[PDB]
Amino acid sequence: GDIKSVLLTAEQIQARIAELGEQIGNDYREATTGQDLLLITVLKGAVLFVTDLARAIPVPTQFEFMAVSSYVRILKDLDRDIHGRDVLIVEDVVDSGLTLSWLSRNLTSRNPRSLRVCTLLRKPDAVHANVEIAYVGFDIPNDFVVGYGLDYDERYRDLSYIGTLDPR
Amino acid sequence: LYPGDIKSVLLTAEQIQARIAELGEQIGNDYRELSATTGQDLLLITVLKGAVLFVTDLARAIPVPTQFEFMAVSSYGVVRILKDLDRDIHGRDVLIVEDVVDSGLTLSWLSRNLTSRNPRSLRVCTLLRKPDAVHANVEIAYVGFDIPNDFVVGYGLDYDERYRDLSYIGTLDPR
Amino acid sequence: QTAELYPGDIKSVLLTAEQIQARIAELGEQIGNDYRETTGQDLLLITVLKGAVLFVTDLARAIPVPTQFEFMAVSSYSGVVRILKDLDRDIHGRDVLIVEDVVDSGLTLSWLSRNLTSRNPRSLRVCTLLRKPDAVHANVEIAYVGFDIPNDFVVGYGLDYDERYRDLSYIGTLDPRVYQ
Amino acid sequence: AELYPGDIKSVLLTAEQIQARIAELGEQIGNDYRELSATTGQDLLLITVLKGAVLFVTDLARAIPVPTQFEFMAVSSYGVVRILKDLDRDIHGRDVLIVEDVVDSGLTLSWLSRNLTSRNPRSLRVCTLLRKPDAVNVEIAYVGFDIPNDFVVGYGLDYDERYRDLSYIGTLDPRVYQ
Ligand SMILES: Nc1nc2c(ncn2C[C@@H](COCCP(=O)(O)O)OCCP(=O)(O)O)c(=O)[nH]1
Ligand SMILES: Nc1nc2c(ncn2C[C@@H](COCCP(=O)(O)O)OCCP(=O)(O)O)c(=O)[nH]1
Ligand SMILES: Nc1nc2c(ncn2C[C@H](COCCP(=O)(O)O)OCCP(=O)(O)O)c(=O)[nH]1
Ligand SMILES: Nc1nc2c(ncn2C[C@H](COCCP(=O)(O)O)OCCP(=O)(O)O)c(=O)[nH]1
Ligand SMILES: [Mg+2]
Ligand SMILES: [Mg+2]
Ligand SMILES: [Mg+2]
Ligand SMILES: [Mg+2]
Ligand SMILES: [Mg+2]
Repeated sequence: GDIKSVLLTAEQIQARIAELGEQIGNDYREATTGQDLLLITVLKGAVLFVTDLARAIPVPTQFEFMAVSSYVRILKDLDRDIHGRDVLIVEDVVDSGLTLSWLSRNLTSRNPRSLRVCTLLRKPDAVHANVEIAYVGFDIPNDFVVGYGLDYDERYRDLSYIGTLDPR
Repeated sequence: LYPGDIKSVLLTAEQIQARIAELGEQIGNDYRELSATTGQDLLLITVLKGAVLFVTDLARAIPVPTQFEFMAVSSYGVVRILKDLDRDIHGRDVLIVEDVVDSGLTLSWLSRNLTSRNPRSLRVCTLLRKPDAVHANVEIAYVGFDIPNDFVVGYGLDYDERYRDLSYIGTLDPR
Repeated sequence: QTAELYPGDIKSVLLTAEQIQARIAELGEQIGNDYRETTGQDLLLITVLKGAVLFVTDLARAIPVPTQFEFMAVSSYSGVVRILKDLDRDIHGRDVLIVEDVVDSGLTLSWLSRNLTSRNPRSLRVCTLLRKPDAVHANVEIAYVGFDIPNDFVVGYGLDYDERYRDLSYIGTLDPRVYQ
Repeated sequence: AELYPGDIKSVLLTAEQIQARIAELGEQIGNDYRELSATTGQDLLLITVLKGAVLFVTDLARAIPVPTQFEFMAVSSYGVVRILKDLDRDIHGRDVLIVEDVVDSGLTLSWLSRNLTSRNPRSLRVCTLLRKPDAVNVEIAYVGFDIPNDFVVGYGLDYDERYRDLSYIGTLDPRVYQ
């Protein structure tokens, strides 16, 4: 056991995503454009979240993945052009907002019809900064959490729940 | 969700989740005390992006520590790598996670590509297996379902990049 | 047989090998003088695969100041394109020169110039070997132009048709019967 | 003039030594693939890994008196190689010539040769500009120069991504490594 405590249980998470699904599914239930809602996720923290979210949204949703390295270095771009598409960014953790800031700028330059953000977790300097997120799963404290996509050196991702890693 | 598009339902969400829980248990037993011996978690390798739905559910269903590795590919058995693995799988216990194995051509390339990286072991787990896979030559240790030779959609599987978000798997009607 | 690589495929030679290497030598001197300057970091040459590869090699050797190589790979989804291979390094605060083979519509250069400026380099200029008359419709300014050529489709010295004729030392108009 | 004044301690291979060797290699390669180009109907394929052999492949291709096509690969290390950019087309049944710049331990070539042969090309040979003593695993058909195990720069070869634009190959002044 390397988990200090369980922050968000698997039952809580699945219950919240079901709520997010309908909230999203009714902001996007009209179709008019003839094109499905596009979910864009950066590998690979929100992979667990986007697979559950897409199944929880009661409207047709399509998948788009991105792989980005650091020196803002694109290691795998979008498969198709998102021009005139309704795009929903699916993140796992928004803390400083730097990651979201870069991604949103990059996607907006591709000229989408709309662009909104859906993160599973939001830390407490993301609330002080008053970032603009359309959909927030949970408001968590500023402690390093793992599980449900989140990781520490590529581990604990397979956890059905979200717990806090013990500061050794 | 897709009115009139799905002709007949092949596999309900309930049945899919039940089989994966069974697969997870079986895989967990075979790789029991592998993290205690080697000191490294079981490595799940998945090709984007049809089996992403399946690998997320499977990883949670396996009672041993597992990690994720993704590959983005394209076609010219002839496969172009758009995004390679992030790490070196040398000496790692590797499980290939596929969505559907039909001709086995996709699998025969991936098996060869990964075995050239010299992993400690390499096995395959596919959710769906079609009858033509019997003519393939890559051994599959874990099979979710044996289905007939019909085009199915849902749970990751698609047709013109649609129906992926479906919670179940079903056949398609002339669309 | 003959010494000709593609007999009967070239309608007319637009530019010869020596004429090409002579202009590049001139461009090198011109570029070298502009970037003779003060920051410690070398001039950065950025070209997309794989038409201006032949050109950037000779150009970098023709420029009398230190030059570094950067390569990008892209693939159309017209003016919109995906990145198959990004820069290996961050060009922030770097003096960057876009090395292109042919500028016609300008759609290629327009996206690249806009993309490279979002990385915020110290300076960003464009050098193309060839320029067609349709390039005047674009809005991205070009500092160095080796040759202004007609609208006709040309090959050689990197330029291709179905991945052929790239290895030619000269540039010529492809015979119409090849692409018809 | 000198692009890097006071950085090169000595010249190993002058620009004309290199270009002269390339002409010899081009003629030699051209005659080996003389008759097996008009039979298949497809040109000779040059495959090169970025970025060290870019200068060498552009000069070599123009030195080969038969039609030659280009293919570039971008890689990274984690013998063990990560592909950043793969080949543009399928090389099944093609006549492939691997164009390298330097073969030392032979690990890089060992991976590439294995990777390309899995794509089932008709023929697969190797041409490197430079070869080091510890390259005595995978057969090399064409070698430009046999050089000592010292660290050299120029003509594609770099140190911290510099000195690639040199027309010659030489050794570096010890103060550069500071
Ligand atoms: N696992 C985990 N990762 C965390 C956490 N906080 C930030 N990160 C890093 C970052 C996500 O890191 C995932 C990158 P991967 O490990 O390569 O998939 O989230 C910061 C959001 P910000 O840019 O708006 O500040 C955390 O609590 N748990
Ligand atoms: N949606 C769907 N896709 C199918 C099916 N059969 C093969 N594929 C193609 C493929 C799975 O679908 C991948 C679609 P992509 O991710 O958009 O490229 O599996 C081929 C296995 P093989 O190489 O052994 O023949 C099917 O029944 N439904
Ligand atoms: N070989 C050849 N190619 C030409 C020509 N005109 C435009 N191109 C397309 C030229 C290269 O098109 C093929 C891409 P690659 O094979 O990777 O060089 O880029 C178009 C520039 P823009 O988007 O500003 O119009 C031509 O005359 N000959
Ligand atoms: N500058 C320089 N680089 C050298 C030298 N030897 C190997 N290299 C690196 C050479 C190429 O390394 C990649 C660097 P780059 O080609 O600049 O992207 O590896 C081949 C060695 P092996 O065949 O044993 O795998 C050398 O003497 N000088
Ligand atoms: Mg993330
Ligand atoms: Mg598959
Ligand atoms: Mg170009
Ligand atoms: Mg090399
Ligand atoms: Mg190097």
